[PDB]
Amino acid sequence: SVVPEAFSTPGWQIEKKYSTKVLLGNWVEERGKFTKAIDHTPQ
Amino acid sequence: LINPEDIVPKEPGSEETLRTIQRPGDKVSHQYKTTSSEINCHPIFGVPTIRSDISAPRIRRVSDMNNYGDEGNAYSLLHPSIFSQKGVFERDFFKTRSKEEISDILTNIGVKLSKEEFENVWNLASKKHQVETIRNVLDEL
Amino acid sequence: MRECISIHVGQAGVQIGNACWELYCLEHGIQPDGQMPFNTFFSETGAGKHVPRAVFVDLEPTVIDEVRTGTYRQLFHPEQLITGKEDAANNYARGHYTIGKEIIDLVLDRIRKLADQCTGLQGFLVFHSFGGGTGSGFTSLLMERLSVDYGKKSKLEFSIYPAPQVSTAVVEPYNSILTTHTTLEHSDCAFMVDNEAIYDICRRNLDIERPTYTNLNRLIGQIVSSITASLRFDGALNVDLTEFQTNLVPYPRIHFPLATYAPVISAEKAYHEQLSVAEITNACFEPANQMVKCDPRHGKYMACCLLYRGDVVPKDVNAAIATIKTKRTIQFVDWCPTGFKVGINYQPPTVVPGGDLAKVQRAVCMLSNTTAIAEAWARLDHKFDLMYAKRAFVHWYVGEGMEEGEFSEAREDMAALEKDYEEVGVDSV
Amino acid sequence: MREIVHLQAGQCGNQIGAKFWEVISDEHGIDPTGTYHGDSDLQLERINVYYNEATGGKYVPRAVLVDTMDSVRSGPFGQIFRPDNFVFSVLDVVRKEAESCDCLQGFQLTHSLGGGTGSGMGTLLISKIREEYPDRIMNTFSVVPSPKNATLSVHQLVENTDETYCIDNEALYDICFRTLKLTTPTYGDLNHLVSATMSGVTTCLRFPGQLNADLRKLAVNMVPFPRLHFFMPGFAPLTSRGSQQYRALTVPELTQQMFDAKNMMAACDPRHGRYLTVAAVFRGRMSMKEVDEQMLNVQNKNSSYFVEWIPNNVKTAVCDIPPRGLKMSATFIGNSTAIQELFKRISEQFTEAESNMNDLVSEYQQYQD
Amino acid sequence: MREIVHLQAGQCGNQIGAKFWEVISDEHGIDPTGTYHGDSDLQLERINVYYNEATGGKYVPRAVLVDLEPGTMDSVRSGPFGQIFRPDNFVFGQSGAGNNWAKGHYTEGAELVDSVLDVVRKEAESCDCLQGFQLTHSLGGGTGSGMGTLLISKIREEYPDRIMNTFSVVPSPKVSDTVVEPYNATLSVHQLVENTDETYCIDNEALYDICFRTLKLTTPTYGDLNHLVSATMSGVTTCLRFPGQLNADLRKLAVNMVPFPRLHFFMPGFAPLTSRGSQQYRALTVPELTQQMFDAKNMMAACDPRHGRYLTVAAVFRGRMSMKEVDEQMLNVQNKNSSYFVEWIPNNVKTAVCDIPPRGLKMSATFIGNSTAIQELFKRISEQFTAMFRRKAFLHWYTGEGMDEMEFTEAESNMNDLVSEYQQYQ
Repeated sequence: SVVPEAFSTPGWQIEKKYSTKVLLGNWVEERGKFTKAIDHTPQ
Repeated sequence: LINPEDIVPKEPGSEETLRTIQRPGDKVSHQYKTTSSEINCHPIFGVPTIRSDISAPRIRRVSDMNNYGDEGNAYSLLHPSIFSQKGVFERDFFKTRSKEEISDILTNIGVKLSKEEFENVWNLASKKHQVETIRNVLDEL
Repeated sequence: MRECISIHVGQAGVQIGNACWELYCLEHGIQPDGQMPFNTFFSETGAGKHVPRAVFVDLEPTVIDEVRTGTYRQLFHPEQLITGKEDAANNYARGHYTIGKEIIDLVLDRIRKLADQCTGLQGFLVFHSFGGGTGSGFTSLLMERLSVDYGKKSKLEFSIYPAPQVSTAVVEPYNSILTTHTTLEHSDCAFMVDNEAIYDICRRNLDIERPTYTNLNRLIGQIVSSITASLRFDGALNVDLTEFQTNLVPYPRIHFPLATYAPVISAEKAYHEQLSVAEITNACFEPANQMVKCDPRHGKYMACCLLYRGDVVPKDVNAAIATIKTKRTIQFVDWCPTGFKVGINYQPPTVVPGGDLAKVQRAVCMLSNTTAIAEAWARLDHKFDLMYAKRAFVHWYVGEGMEEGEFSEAREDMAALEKDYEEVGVDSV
Repeated sequence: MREIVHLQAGQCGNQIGAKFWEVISDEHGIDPTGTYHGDSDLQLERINVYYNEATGGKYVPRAVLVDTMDSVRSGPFGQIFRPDNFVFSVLDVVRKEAESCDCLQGFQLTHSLGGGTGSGMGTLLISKIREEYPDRIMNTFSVVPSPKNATLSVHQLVENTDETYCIDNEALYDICFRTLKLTTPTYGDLNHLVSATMSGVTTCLRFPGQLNADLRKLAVNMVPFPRLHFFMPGFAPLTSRGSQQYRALTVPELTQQMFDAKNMMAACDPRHGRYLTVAAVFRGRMSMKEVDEQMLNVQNKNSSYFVEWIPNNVKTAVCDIPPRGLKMSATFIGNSTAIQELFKRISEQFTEAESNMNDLVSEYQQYQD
Repeated sequence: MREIVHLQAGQCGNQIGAKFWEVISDEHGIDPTGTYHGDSDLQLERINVYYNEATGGKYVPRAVLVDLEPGTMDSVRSGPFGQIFRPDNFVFGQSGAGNNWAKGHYTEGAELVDSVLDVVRKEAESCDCLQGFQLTHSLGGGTGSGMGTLLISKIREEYPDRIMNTFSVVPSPKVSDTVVEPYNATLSVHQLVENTDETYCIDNEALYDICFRTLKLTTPTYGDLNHLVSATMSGVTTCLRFPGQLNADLRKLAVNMVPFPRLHFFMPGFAPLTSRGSQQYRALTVPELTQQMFDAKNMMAACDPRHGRYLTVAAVFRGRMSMKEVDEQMLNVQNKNSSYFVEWIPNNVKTAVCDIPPRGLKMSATFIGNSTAIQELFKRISEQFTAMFRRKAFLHWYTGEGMDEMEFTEAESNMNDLVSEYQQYQ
């Protein structure tokens, strides 16, 4: 049984690629830089 | 010899690139702001339902139907304080009396007070206010 | 925790949804980014954010894209903002058959993902209209796919009714009469607005000449906030969301009531004259203040549901209700001697900042199921008859899958709806 | 998400499509060497509709020049083009760009209906594209000869495209002498005015307006029956060097000059005409009770002349982005009975094609009745 | 006290493990010039599991880095962490490995005893205690199935008692690099059965798939592809290395998951995976990690787990966690999905807990799974063998360096007999 997908997750088919300023396929997740922040090791 | 600012490039949150120059008579930012994109403390008017802002009249007309408040809750009419049973009320509490009036109140209500204690009680009551005030200051201090 | 799902579908429902989530956010302490320095509409994540319960599905790219670049972009889940590729072109077989069929597997999971998160869910708040290929045809896709799954649940849709004298669409009455073909089966409260009356309410009371569309999204915004105040604010006389299917609809195809909101006023008239409880409900019934284009004097009221708000006292309400029901002008129906229904809450009428309204202490929202809207159904199939006689404009609806076998089948069903204001309007003995 | 393939076929179409690309490039902020200028963020959001980009800020159109070409590249904006598709093969280049495209909707072919290159090669190439992409809309802007060749040409074209625009130079000349007081009609001015009339209806495809209607919706709205599709353009807020300070600008004012008979692109007669479908596309920041009230008020002033047995005889569209310079502008487009006179003159000027033209004239007659 | 020996070999294993000795670096807070910087003293008491000592507080890893080329040791020293690795244990080969498993296994069979065996016995005997032996070879190359996989049968000849744990990189046909992958990978899984008890399986299509469906990054390099495995390898020893609630180790993960001596081919996973744009909108709690854990899209060996019943299923956990719901959703998923577990075995789930969450997280749950649909990996790599063997096409590279035709037939004659056990007990 297959499970649902959104638009432009896999890219196993070959697509043309734009700079992410142009509002194209899979723009938002590459617009946002991945963020992390830690303070120390807890007890 | 270069500017201190060199921008990111990719629209997504990039490797550096220079700031692109906007040529003269080609700045459309101040003119092309969509109202939808644009879409993307005060005094209070009317009457209150209690009419506490207007002063209360001394002798009421018969035709008086306005809401003043002096008529308290039905619980305060069914189990009144002895003041309300004796006919004295909260405007007689909150009225501005005199120094001689409070001095006559002190030695005749059953409280023996020093002169410095009376001056301190008046000072604490005036500090508590922006009888109830005198009784509250005497009870607290 | 009497929550609802608030979809905004089509173009004519999403700019109101811009103004809808303004009014919920400003009501509470929630900022545009969702950080509070509410549980009906908002899901809260423990970082400090609040997330509303609203999916913004439309085929048109730019009106969703103006939100993701807008000032409210830090509010929603960015997988709720769902867009297809090409618009439905005001064609029923494009917004329900050829492009709308591509996006129904996704939005079956998205109403399921939100409802698995909610605890005490009580229904839906879809926002559509009655003319759109993607506004009126496509809301009958998101309706029949839920009653097969969710079934018995309270659905409240706010649908811009096609006006008597103005419109902007052209091939509109071909699928408006197809919208009602299934929403009789599966809608339980389908509220309606003509914008033509709000064009003239602004011209008489509000000291407004040249009103935009941004002013009408705020007044439609209040009516949604008037009906949803009894979920987020406890009152003296609550009205909850399963109670609307026993108050209002008396026979299972008479579920189309009106709406208005009385003390619409500017800042120079409200200063001059007061506002009691016995006159804001007198201002409800006057023919110059209903928000839908209609004249109520030819109509007998069936069941009002007066929603009060703010600083009201319940003897002042019942003093006013007996003054009005003795009036010789406004007529009622004999087999409903009950008639009215009140709702009193302790939360005031809100105000948007930078708006045109005044700070009024009391404001009401009467939601009158009436008689008089039947003669506005005399014109909506009279319009349908003439185009369909010569087969005009059919050459495109047959382009994308639909045939002639349904267009007459819908007309008799809207003919049978006009009859059901005559079996019940002609009184027994 | 709408897409466009633009082909300049025949000489007059070549020089009008050159001005087309110049007009869209100045409205989108690209230096003719190809670099992007990004003063506002709305310029690049839907450049995917008409363009594909290159490495280093360069952009290049989706346009094929097939038939002059050295003169065009020597002209103002020649350097933007792809020098590999200057075909003079057409099947290979049209599948190349249409296969690199994602989801296709429509085609902009600039030609004429009066000559040996714009007509025969136009009909051949529209056949050669409709045999390849049967689910698109061919906006084929055209020039027909003055009523004071086409019968060979049109009788596959009326089957295929349904989006042609055929009134011409006599009306253009009289517009220039009367409503502009423009002393010397140069060819470039008429190319400019036709090109702005092209660009007026391409803002619902590129910008977020208010009442967003794309080309397929325009097709469904305008065309009642599958053979009544020749349309009438016009651009409203045009005036002279003097009369600007004497005129005012409002939606009721531009309504006057979008239904002005002296402004429309027609050497025709609306006093003998009856509009089946009207669309008025507005650009700017304008209130909309003014739009809808003025719409149905100017429909109220003429009950006879807008068509009977249709309740709403008009349609409005509006976008949030005006032209360059002008605070607001309008473009009126119509589908009237005021157009068969050109057919009558061009038919009074093979034989089954003439019979099919007589069929189309009788089609107008039997539907006006 | 229970020290772990990691054997990194190949062009693979010196660029897969080059990410593996980075999450060991920050979860113990190790600077890239040797010394420890930090404040919390929980993570230097068990520093000796991975980090030997010297003078001046300097910690070098117990590491083996071998290749038959000099190629990749000019790259692992060229990274940010290259000064950390030990100077002598880069064991060189001046020639090239050259794609074949014939050059490394028998021609360089006598070379590896001086090369790797004399560094291991120098090292592994010198520790105050030992636990096991963990090697990462590429099946489809020349050094990993050359030098490395002979050593898997060499140290195991010396010490039979310990535990072998091979994160093995089996290739896939869709994303391919070399056309003779039935000639270097089929010729090593016959050796893995006798000599490696805990045998994982890593693919190269399912790893891109995870960075397409889940993390949504559009052009993934190898470095982003190698932290979804480098979090896995560090995340399985989270109880041999830190305190907690219910500690487990590499015998306690093998008793539960190996019912039979040849039914021992696992497949991995890793729970808390969510995209680059919706970080804060997802609430990382217990029932969402276990919903990520079990589905087909998350699991790192490119197989569909629905066609084959799990015989046994393991897990691990970290982070300040309440036990009740952790033990409760794994009561449901055995019960609701009785179709996708076998009968005849009462329990099928193992859980183990730690105390510290990883760097920048709050919870984590590495997944290890023995399913009987790993034969899907081992039918496609034998489907293409004898469909190529009948033309004998690329045999003329293998009769010229010292192996016969007759050992070629036996490596697939037992490959089916592996699959003949998974199919019977299905």
